[PDB]
Amino acid sequence: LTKQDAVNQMMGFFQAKALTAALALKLFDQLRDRDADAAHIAARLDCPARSTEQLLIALRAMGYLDQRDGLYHLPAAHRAFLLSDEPQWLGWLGRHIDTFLYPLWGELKTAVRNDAHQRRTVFGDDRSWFDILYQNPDDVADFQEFLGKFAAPFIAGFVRDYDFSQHRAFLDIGSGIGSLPMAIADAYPGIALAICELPQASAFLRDKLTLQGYGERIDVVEGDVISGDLPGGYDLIHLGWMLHDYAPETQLTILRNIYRAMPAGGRFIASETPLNEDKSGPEFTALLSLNMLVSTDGGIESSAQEYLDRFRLAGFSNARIMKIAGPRTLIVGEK
Amino acid sequence: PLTKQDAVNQMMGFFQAKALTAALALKLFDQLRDRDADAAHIAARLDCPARSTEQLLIALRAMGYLDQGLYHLPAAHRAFLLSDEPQWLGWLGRHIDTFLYPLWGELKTAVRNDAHQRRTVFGDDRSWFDILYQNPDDVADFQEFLGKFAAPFIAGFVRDYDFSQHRAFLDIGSGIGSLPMAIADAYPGIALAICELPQASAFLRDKLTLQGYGERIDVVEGDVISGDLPIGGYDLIHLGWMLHDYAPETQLTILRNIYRAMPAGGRFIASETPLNEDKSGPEFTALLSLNMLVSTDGGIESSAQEYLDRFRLAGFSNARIMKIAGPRTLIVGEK
Ligand SMILES: Nc1ncnc2c1ncn2[C@@H]1O[C@H](CSCC[C@H](N)C(=O)O)[C@@H](O)[C@H]1O
Ligand SMILES: Nc1ncnc2c1ncn2[C@@H]1O[C@H](CSCC[C@H](N)C(=O)O)[C@@H](O)[C@H]1O
Repeated sequence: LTKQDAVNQMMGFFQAKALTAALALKLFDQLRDRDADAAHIAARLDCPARSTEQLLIALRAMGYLDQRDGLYHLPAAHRAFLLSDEPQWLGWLGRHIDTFLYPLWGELKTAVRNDAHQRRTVFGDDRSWFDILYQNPDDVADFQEFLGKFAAPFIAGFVRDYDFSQHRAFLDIGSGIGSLPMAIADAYPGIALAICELPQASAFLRDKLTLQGYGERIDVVEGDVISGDLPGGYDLIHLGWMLHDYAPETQLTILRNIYRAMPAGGRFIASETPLNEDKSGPEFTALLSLNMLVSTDGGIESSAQEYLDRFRLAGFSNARIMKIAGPRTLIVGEK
Repeated sequence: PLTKQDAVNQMMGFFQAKALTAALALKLFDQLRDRDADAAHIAARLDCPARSTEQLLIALRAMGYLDQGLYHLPAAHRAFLLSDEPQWLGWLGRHIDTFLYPLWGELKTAVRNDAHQRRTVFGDDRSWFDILYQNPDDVADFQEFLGKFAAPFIAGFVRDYDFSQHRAFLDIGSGIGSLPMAIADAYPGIALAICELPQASAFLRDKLTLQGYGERIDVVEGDVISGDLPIGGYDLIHLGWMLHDYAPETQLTILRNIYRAMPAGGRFIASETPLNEDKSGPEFTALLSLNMLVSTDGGIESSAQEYLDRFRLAGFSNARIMKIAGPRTLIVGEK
C-alpha cells in the first residue's frame, strides 16, 4: 500500500456519512420516478439548495448518482439498495450506523487502551448492549431487518445442504428476525419450530412472524441463554451469529447452559464467521471484532479452532466443523 | 455499476478509518521501528491489554498495513506510520479524531440547515478558526498535516513557476510556511513575508525560527477578510487553500481586499483544488466540500470558472488559469 491509500482509508468516514446522511434524508427516493436538478431536489427536501447540491455532487462523484447537464438520475442498478421501498434498502444499516456504531467507533482508541466497550463514555448509558440497542421498537426493527438480509445466503445454503428432516423439533436461539425457522418451515412441514429470544426482540419477532403467516407454525419463547432461562425436547438447537457478541468466558457459560438444557442425543450447531486459521483475516471479520470491542459486552471474533475448543470445554461430544460450503462456519456437537 | 456489497463496504468504511487513527494515536507502529514483535509484547510496550491490542493488530494485518506470529512493519510504510518520519500521518489522525470525525457525525443536519455543526457537536459558537486554534496543540496538528498535503504542490509550484520575476512575495494564510521556505531555498534574494491569524502566527514564528528561516521570512499578523494586510513591495501575492474555507460571498470580500492591497503591476495567485467543469468530481474534492460544510464558516469547493468569475468581479485584470505539477489549480489575477 501507498501513503495515498492510507490517507484515503483514514478519511473513509467521509464516504460513509455521505451515504448514511443521504439515506436518512431519503435523498434517493426523490429520484424514484423522475430525474431532477439540485434546486428541485433541495426544494422538495426543504433543504437549502447550496448544501443539498454539495451532497449531490459528492454522491455523483462517488458513483451512486448520474449527472447530465445538472440533471441527477438514479441508476437502475442502484434502485434495489438505495430506495426506501426496496427489499435490499440499506437505510436500516444506515440508521444503526448513525445511532450506534459511528458514535461508538469515535472512541476506538480508548476502547483498545482499556479493552472496554464505550457505551458509557459515548452515550452516558450503563445498560447492556442489547438493552441499549433494543430500547426503541424502531431500533430493534432496523437491526433485525439489516441482519436478516445479510443472513439470506447463509440460510439458503444451510437449508439446501443440511438434512433438517432427521429431527422432530428445532429451536433457534437468538434467531433474530426468524428467517431461518421461516425457511425451514417452507421446506419441512413436519418439524416443530421454536425461537428463543430476548424480550424486545421476541415482541418484534412475534408481530413479524404473525404478519407473514407463520404465527401458528413457529413458537416464540422469551429467554436468556446466559442466565439459563431456556425452554424442552429440541433434538436440534442452533445459535447463529451470537457467540461473537460476548466475551470468551461468557461464550462458555452460554454453551454450558445450552448443553445442560439439551435432551439426550440432541444436536447443537453454532454458526459464526470466524477468523482464518492463522488469525490474519479476513479483513471484514477482523474489523467486525473491533466493532464488537467498542459496542458489545466483551464480544470478539475467534478462529474455528477456538470455537471447537470451547464446545469441548462446555461438554459437547464429537465437536467438529461441519463440512458445508457457505459464508459461515458451522460448529456442531452432541449431548 | 456499484453493488450493494460495495455500498455496504463504503458505509462501514469508518471501521478502517478509526482503526488507522487509533493505531497512530496509540503510537502502535512505533513499537515495530526496531524489532518484530508479537501482540503480547507490543501490548506491554503500549500499556494496553493484550486482547484488544491483538484485535487491533489483526485488523491492521488484514488491512495490509502489517505483515505476520510476529508482526512486521513493511519498509515502504515506515515513512508515514512512524511518528518521527517526515510523512507521518499522525497529525492528520489527531485532526480527524478531535474535529472532523465528530462534525461529520452531524452531516445530515448540516445539509438540512446549510450550517456548520460546531455548536451542536462542541457546544461552542465561536469561529471555525477560533475553535480550531483554541489550543496550540490543535494549531500544530492542523498546520502540520496540511503541510504534508501541500508538499507535492509546493515542489511543483517552486518547479514550474519562475519566482525570480518578483522582488517580494507575500503568502496570505501560509499556514506552516513551507512554501516561503521552499522559495527561500531556491531564490535567495526575494523578500518573503506571511500574513496570518494571530494563533497561526504564534505557531509560525516558532516553527520558522526552529527551521532556520526566522530572519528570512517576515511573519505579520492580520486578517484578509477585514483588510488588515501588510504593505511592502509584494509584487507577487499568494493565497493557498483559503478561499474554500469561506462562502463565495466572503471570498468576494477577500479577493476585493487583496486587490486593494497589491502594488500596480502586481500579480496575485490563489491555489485551490477546484471541482471539474460540470462539478461532478473528483471524489476527494467533492467530499472535502462537505467537510467544509460541517466545519467551516460557509466553506465549499468550486469550479475553476467559478473562481475566474470571482477574480473578475473583485476587480482583477487578465484573470486566468495556470496548470502546474501537483494537485492544485492556480488562478492568476493582475493589477
Ligand atoms: N442472552 C441472550 N439470550 C437470547 N438471545 C440473545 C441473547 N443475547 C443476544 N441475543 C440475540 O442474539 C441475536 C444475535 S444477531 C444474530 C441473528 C440471527 N441468529 C442470524 O444468524 O443472523 C440477537 O437477535 C439478540 O437478540
Ligand atoms: N481571515 C484570515 N486572514 C488571514 N489568514 C487566514 C484568515 N482566515 C484563515 N486564514 C488562514 O488560512 C489558512 C488556511 S489552511 C492553508 C494553509 C496553506 N496556505 C496551504 O496552502 O496548505 C490557515 O492557516 C488560516 O490560519
